[PDB]
Amino acid sequence: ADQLTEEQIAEFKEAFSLFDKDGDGTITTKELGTVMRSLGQNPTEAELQDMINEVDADGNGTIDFPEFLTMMARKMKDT
Repeated sequence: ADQLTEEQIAEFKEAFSLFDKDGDGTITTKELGTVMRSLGQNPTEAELQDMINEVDADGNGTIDFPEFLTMMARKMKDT
C-alpha cells in the first residue's frame, strides 16, 4: 500500500500534472530529471540513470505514472 500521507498526494499530483501534458498520463524520460527537481529532489546521476533503465525496458522513452511513483518509493531505506 502507499506509505505517503494523503496531503502529500495533492502536491505530487500538481507536479506530475504540469509535465504529463501528453494527454494520457505519460512523461518523457528527458524531463524525468526536471519533475524531481521541481519537487526539490536531486539524487546521484548514477541513481537517475538506473531508475530510468529499469522501467524503460522497451526503450520507448516514456514513463507511465505508476512507474515513476514506484521509483519514488524504492529509493528510500524501507523497513
